Amino acid sequence: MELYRDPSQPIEVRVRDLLSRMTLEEKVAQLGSVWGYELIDERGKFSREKAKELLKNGIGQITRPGGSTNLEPQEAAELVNEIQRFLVEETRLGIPAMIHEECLTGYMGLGGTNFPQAIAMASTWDPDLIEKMTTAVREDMRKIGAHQGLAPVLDVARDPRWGRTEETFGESPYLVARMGVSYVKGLQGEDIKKGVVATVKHFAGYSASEGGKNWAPTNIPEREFKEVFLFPFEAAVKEANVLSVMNSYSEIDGVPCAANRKLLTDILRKDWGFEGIVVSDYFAVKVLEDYHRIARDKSEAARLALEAGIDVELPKTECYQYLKDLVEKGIISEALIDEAVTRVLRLKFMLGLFENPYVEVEKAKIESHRDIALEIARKSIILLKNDGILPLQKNKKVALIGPNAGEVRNLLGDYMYLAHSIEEHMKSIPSVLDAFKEEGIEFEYAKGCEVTGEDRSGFEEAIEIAKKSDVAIVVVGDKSGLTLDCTTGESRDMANLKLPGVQEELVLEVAKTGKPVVLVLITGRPYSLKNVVDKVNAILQVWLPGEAGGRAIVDIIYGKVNPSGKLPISFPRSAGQIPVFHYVKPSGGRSHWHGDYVDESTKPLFPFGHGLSYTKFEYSNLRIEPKEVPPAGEVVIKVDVENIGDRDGDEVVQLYIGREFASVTRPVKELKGFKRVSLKAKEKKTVVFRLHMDVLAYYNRDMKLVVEPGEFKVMVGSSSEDIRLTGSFSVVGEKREVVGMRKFFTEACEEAAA
Amino acid sequence: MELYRDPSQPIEVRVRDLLSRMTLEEKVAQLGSVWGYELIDERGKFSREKAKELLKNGIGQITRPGGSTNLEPQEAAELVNEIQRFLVEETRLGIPAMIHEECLTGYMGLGGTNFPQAIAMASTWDPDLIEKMTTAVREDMRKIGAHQGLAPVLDVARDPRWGRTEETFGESPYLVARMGVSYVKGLQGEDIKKGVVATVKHFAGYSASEGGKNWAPTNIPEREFKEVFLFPFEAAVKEANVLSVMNSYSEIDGVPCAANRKLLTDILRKDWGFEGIVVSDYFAVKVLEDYHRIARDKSEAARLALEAGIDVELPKTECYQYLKDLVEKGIISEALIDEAVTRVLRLKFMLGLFENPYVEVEKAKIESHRDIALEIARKSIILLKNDGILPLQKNKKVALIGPNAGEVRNLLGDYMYLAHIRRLKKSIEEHMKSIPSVLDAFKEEGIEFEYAKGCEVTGEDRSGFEEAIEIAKKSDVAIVVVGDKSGLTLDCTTGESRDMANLKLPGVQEELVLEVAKTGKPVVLVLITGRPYSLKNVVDKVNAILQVWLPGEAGGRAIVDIIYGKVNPSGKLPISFPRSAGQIPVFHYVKPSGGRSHWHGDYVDESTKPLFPFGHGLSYTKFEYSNLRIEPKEVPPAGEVVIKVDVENIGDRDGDEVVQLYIGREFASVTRPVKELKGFKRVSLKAKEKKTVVFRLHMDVLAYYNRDMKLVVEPGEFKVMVGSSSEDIRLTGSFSVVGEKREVVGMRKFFTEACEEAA
Repeated sequence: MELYRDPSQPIEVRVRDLLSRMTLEEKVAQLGSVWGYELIDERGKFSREKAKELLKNGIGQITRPGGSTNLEPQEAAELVNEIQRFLVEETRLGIPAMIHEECLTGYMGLGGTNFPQAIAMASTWDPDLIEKMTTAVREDMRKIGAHQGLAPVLDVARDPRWGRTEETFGESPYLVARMGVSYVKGLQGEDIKKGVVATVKHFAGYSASEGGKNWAPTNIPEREFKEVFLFPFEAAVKEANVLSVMNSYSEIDGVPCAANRKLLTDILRKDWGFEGIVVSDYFAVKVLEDYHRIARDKSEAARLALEAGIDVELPKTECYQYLKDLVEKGIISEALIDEAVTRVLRLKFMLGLFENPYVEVEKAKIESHRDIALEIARKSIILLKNDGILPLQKNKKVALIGPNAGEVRNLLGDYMYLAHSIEEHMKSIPSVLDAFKEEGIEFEYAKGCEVTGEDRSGFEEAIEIAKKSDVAIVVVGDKSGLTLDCTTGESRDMANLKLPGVQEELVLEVAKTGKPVVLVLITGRPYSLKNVVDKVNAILQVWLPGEAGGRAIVDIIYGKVNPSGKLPISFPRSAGQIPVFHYVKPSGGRSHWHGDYVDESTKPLFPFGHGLSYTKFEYSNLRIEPKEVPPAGEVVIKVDVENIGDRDGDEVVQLYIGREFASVTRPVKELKGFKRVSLKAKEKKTVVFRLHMDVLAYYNRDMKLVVEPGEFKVMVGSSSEDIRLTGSFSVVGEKREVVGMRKFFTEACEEAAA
Repeated sequence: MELYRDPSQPIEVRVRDLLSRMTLEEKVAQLGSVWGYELIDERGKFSREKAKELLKNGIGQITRPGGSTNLEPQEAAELVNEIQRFLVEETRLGIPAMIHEECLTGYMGLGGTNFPQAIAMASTWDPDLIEKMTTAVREDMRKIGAHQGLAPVLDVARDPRWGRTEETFGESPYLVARMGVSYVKGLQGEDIKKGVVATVKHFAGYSASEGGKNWAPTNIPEREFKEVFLFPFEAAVKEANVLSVMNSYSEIDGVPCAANRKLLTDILRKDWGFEGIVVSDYFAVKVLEDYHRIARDKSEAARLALEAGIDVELPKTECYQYLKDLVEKGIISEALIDEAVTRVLRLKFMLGLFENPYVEVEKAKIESHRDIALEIARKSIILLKNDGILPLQKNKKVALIGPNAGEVRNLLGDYMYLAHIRRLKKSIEEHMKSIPSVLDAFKEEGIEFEYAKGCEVTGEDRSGFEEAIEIAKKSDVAIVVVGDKSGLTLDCTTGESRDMANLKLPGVQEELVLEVAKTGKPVVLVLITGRPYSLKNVVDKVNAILQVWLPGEAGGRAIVDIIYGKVNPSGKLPISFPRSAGQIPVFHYVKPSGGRSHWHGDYVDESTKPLFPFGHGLSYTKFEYSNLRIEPKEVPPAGEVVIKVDVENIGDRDGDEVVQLYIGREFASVTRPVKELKGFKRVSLKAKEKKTVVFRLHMDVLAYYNRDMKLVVEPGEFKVMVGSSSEDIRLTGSFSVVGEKREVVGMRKFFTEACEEAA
């Protein structure tokens, strides 16, 4: 028994033994991939004939054996078992494949639950719930033989033009990092042999493209890059031990991320100690030639990507096959191949693949997680505005109007399988209309208009039913996806941030009837609401929700659920205001010296952290101890919060920290902690934040990470603008350079109030 | 005779001698300033009583003795002579002051010509004409005893929301640098004793604020910062020997420019060898405390600014007085003071101020340069669109409509004296009366027209629309003149502090254009503006469009000359015109991944292309390009290529064409612009005349920063594109650089040499 086959030997010994036995061809095959669909016949069964060509020298990964084949879970598991058997039994060394799938919003294939989008996950401000979600995704994926999920997205989004906004956790490095670490922890085990490799993406800066345009340059200076864009990735690497990273398609200031050794190696591996695999975004290696025009041919693209630190070329081997020729012609050293192969093999051994690469098909049926999806949807919906009309009385006659009220497709996000037997599977998802029926509401429905186009012919019918109702509920927003008819999603960037089509005019026409209007936004991004805000009575933001969307919206409208979502991204008044974010410097978020633009406020229409409730929360009794702390000390901040209203509800208590008179300019306020707290009517609790000085560190003039003596402002409240209590503490002592491992997060919890 | 007083000694000897004799208080006074208005009585005469307090220890600079006092030229000269006499005769060491004024668009004071705005200057693509202009400004300034002008602005503008767009030379580092060097050369001349110190500003990045908002952070990464923002300053420092630099009010990535030694010293003085003075933007030192919140008090602000490399605090001593206490308390070393004082004294000696600090008041009358202003205005106006209606026949009845057709005030830019400054109220009104209106230009041309204001520049009032529609209905053609009021106050729509988020024409001007168009009459739209506006809703509804960047006193005549074809328009856009705000930024020199959304190309709701591209401008004639030659076809990495094209005026009218050279590069070690402006030549062509345009392009001009941040020329192919705009490319070809990668070290060429030969 060769050492590499022996499970009693340490992983490093198995790796070295395997590597020593491999040919150059075999090594290079471990750095590539093949699509699931390329390995099946027309009946969706594994094809040995195709495998003999594509897998004869082994393979790094199979791309989306469920997601790209439209197979049901048991049939996907059977395909995966057969691929694995061919590798284990019909190749010289018997190295098994790693399988990856998309899974941002749940496993992206037939049979998987469609959870609400990432931006909705962030809107819950509930990291534990997100960990529970990915723990369930982990089980789904392992059932079908998948080992790696391409999620989560840790890009920090402050540009709502960008069509991938919906896939992020919003604008706050702190919130994005906190949600990201929980997301990763749920997917990955403690022991990865029993979990799923998480893939943080897109490293790094991809959400800050020129003009919000997909793949356009992301030109970010160093301090901002470290504190805003890299921070969530750093936390995922160091605190959550994430095992995969995927690169950004964009260039930073002249260098494409896929060709950048300073980013993918010097920061990620050298500075941070990342030990897992870097996988390319799909075709990211090839487009070094085709799009960026910095590689003359496929073999130069391969060289740049391998040197940069990309281990596996996805979704199919294209350039990496030429790594063989580059070694044979003495252009690159085989040692650099060996380094990448080591990282791939290490992970395959840790996943348990050499001991057992198969799954039990009989157990491969994926269970529904509608319960988890519905809890996220209920906690994610945000009440942006309410003059008092909500919650509605069940006896009011409703005119239900708009394209998103009637079309189940438009509840789905860009990486939800049914968006991208299709029609048949779609039929299974509850509509908004269905939720109104089951609630027993008396209503009529008029579509009003389409999501896109200029056709106003449906307006008359919508106006007519509004005139005969007590209240109009107007449901507008996006179709999310990858094609030209979609208004949001990857590749669907929106310059002007107006609701698509004539939906805004539809809202205004309905409002002109003088009936009360509840505006329901089912969207992937913030839209400019400047022209409608004062014309409607209430506004609900529903980030593209699960299969669970309809029920949650209706539950909230009628007050069976008290809304508790808070914005994880600022809502701009208009596109020309971009960007707006809560953590501006003293000179940011304003024009000097008149404050405002000529034609526009510099304040967002709704700020970060905003979200209303059907009850009222009263904050009191701020304590901050001790008042003076040394530069690696800890401060304990306590506030009492009481539900003083008549309905039970959750409040998201938010901690902002401000600093002046540092050696560099600092945010007037930035989010540094938060806690979702449940409060029954008249219940009072204490929220405790334990804030280590490590969490407040920032980069100084010399690019060192420091804590400087001085005063920090503490602001606790219900949004970044609705601050309820303020105080301060001092750091006392000599400037400290923060070296090596440090804390990233405030620890937040609840105690009984006095 | 002390050495410092002796003109036979070298300046370095005089400086060292003077420095050795000064007290700490005297040294610190040379690093400060005093407003002109603080030194006068009620009648605008020099006040000894005030001087005894403010000037007793001498002073670095007097801020705007003309611009801040509302004095006429001769009276300003007299004030300056008295200030100088007090310093020379009544202070211990007799050190004279340096006087500065604003002068972007000409000396900013009573009596000075108001030249068209910087963005209009750039639109001429005529560097020689701008040099002629500043040579005239030089004479004006020296006549009143001013030694330094706070200009030019070398900020590269790609964000039209920003209210100071009008003060820039546009989006192109190359064009900005080329105009900047000519500007500086004209103001300074060869011997500064006979010239005026130019002040390049605002160093650096100030035009790229977050959201286009004045003073907001300018977060620019290193390669882009070097190739885009620093490049024009580098050329001004090294090729034009500029003698002053002013800092930016903004922070770059956490560090305010006024507190940034790596910028104001390490780049500017160490890397580039700048030897002149750094002056603060006004109050830039104090607001390190008040605005950026990185200095705890005025003495800490002073320390940060002096350490960064600011030599003179403007516009008045406020923080720099505490440098005395900082030395006495042993917080900073007097040697650091001496270093800044040396720079100031050196320049005072070079300006000849120790030999003769006075001017002849009898000769201080400033002459009008209307002739030069009118030549700039005629070359700067851009024909954006013309279906054939222009030029008009003089026999057509004209409906002249719009707020900018009737209001002389709205022709003026933010740093033109009669706008900037707004007893004084009465004087401004009087002086305003002198400037020809657009209405006046139509009268003097003898056109038959009626005028209706139509609407105001700001507000929602549509009362005037009926009158305007009615005169349009009874006319042959409607000429609708809309746009900005430029200035510093809330009623202004553009200018410093007046940033515009959504790029819609101010007020209801857009609706006025659309209402006029609905009459079915032919419409000529005239934009008198400081920035690109979104024309997406009007472009297809009007027959012709003229962009008139705020033209100052010559605007009326130039507009009418162009409308009637007495002048053939020849201006070209120096900045892209976006379709809408949400498209920002759009610029011609995007990387292969820039200026598009992958993979559908466009936004969902909008093209990714600008409405009008960089370099765009139409003519009343047609130009035909032929016979591109590129020699040699292979060049070593410090070699030189010669590019020739023939251009023939094939139409019926004489006209100037601006021939533009774009260079593209792929397969470098970093991504490069698909095309970028690297040369240009305004060429005059009579009808049926043909000439050859020659570009001599040294490889130095093409250098860029590689992965390791070294300036290089790499072997490979460069694409040559010659045309009439950045989109209207007429001829393309290429050449190769052959040999080993070259690191471009030390001095290098910045500019293509362009000229004409006989075809």
